Amino acid sequence: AFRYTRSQSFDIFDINQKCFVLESPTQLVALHLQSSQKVRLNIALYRPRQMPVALGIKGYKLYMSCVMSGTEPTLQLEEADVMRDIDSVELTRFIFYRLDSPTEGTTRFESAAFPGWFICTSLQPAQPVGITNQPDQVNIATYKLSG
Repeated sequence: AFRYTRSQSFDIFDINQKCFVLESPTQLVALHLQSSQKVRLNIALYRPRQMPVALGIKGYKLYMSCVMSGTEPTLQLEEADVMRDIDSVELTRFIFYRLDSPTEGTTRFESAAFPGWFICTSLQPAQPVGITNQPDQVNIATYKLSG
């Protein structure tokens, strides 16, 4: 279903200017800086065999994925090597559609495994990054990326 093309590194902030920080090897949180380091994203751009992407945490050998946990969709970080082919339902956990609103320069990320579910941060600082089916509704699911 998807075939790797290339990766590009981006800075990322949510629209309330929180950045991502890798709090622990399995925990990404969003906070306001100034202290510690912001995460950059290594965005792997794919082609169906829409902007399907994988979101790598630059320098830490981790990729974001969406999986069922219990009975709830859950965003988590997994150790994964760069993936050339995403050719199963299972592997689709790593794919997100990058949805750019070009004129405003903002971006949302929608899970391919869990359509309708969007990468989101809390309105409060120092919470985990998660996913929601109510994007931008008592959460922030809109970001600004810069190369």
